Amino acid sequence: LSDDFKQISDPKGYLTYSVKYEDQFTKKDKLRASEADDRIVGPTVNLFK
Amino acid sequence: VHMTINERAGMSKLVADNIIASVIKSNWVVDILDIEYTAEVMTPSEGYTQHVDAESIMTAPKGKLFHLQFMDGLLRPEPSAFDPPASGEDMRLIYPLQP
Amino acid sequence: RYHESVLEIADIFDQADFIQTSDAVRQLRALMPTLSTSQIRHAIERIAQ
Amino acid sequence: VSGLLMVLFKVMTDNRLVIVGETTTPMSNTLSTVVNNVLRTTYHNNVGVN
Amino acid sequence: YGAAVVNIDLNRDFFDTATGIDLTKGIPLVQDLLVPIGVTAGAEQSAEY
Repeated sequence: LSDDFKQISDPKGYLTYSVKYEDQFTKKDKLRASEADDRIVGPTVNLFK
Repeated sequence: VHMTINERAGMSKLVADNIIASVIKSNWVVDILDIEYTAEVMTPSEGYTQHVDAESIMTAPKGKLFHLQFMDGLLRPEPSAFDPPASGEDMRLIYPLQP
Repeated sequence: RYHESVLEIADIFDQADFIQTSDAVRQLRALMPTLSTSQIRHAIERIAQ
Repeated sequence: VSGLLMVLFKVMTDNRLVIVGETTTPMSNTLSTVVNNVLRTTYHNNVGVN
Repeated sequence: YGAAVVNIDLNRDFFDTATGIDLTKGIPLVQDLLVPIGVTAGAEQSAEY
């Protein structure tokens, strides 16, 4: 009787971190831990590298 | 220092290489409790078919089974009386923690 | 000051008919990763397979 | 000002309704304890950032 | 004469690969029983024990 809701799967928030790095001290290479711990921790350690 | 490492995860390559260098240079004794492995006891004549860098012992996934090898040198016959003297010193790093 | 340890049900019940196991199975279960119900289904489907 | 309005509006109309997405359920022994204390069994593959 | 070591292993001829049990590492291992869900298990997992 109504199409009241969209049905997204992996919702986007209203806010996000944005990060400026200092190029001189940053390493371009992606950080690599154990595969599982990277599946969880990984997007974070790469953002606050 | 008898250093004990319960969980390798998150350890830097620099820190690890430095711990190893401390084992060699400062005679550190570094137990690493997180390693699960399956030992194979070799006889002296079959040598060590499968090798292991210190780097891999430090940086292997927490869940994976390592496969170490360990010699039983009980059946190694004595050197001939006139074999040239060995100035070099054979050295070792990895040992089991349990029988 | 306590000592934790297993106690087989056989050591308390004199009624042997309702005793099918021992310390062994608990000791085995200690080795097992904690299992989401979905993993339990995967295991059963595998043993079936 | 208009910015805020359409932010507010876009919030006033977020009729999104979450449904479980792809979700890994890691074997517990493969995770470092600092992660294991945090995990509740399963997480979305799109972990995001914290 | 000259046998350096005499171990007692599980009989691989009995605990066959028809049961899915490898024994080459000296312990039983099974490919896909206790496994992560939503990803590939990964090689040489200890859970296989």
